[PDB]
Amino acid sequence: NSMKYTCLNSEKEFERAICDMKMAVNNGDLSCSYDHSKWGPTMSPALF
Amino acid sequence: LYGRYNCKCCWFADTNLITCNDHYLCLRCHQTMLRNSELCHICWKPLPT
Amino acid sequence: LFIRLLSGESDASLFFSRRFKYLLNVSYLCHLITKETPDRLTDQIKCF
Ligand SMILES: [Zn+2]
Ligand SMILES: [Zn+2]
Repeated sequence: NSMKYTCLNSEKEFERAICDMKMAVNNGDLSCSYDHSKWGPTMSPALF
Repeated sequence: LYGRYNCKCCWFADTNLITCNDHYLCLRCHQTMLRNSELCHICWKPLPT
Repeated sequence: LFIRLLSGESDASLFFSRRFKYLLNVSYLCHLITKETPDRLTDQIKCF
């Protein structure tokens, strides 16, 4: 919550990302949707 | 300012396009939609001549 | 259905927004079939 760009428990940043994506699609920027495989069973507490 | 210089109907034709007062409709799509009826069906405005 | 809507050489994208919306709603028909774990033991085994 001290951070800004992350949008998981902040609807304001979610709406900001939504309108930015809409404006980029209307203007023609490079949109890349990256889904990651095995996010859960791969991470380790040692990394954190 | 108009759109991003695209047909807005096929998305893949950007060559000497024609403005429909809102976009950059191409030639063949314009001719087809003019032969169809008098409306534009993509901006709901009177088609140009 | 996907071929009949997508195939074509030149006049296959006269109205691509409608085609994309139709194909998306067709692909989203999976929500009609319910999700009530056809078998519990097999699902637990597969989860393990
Ligand atoms: Zn076109
Ligand atoms: Zn138009």
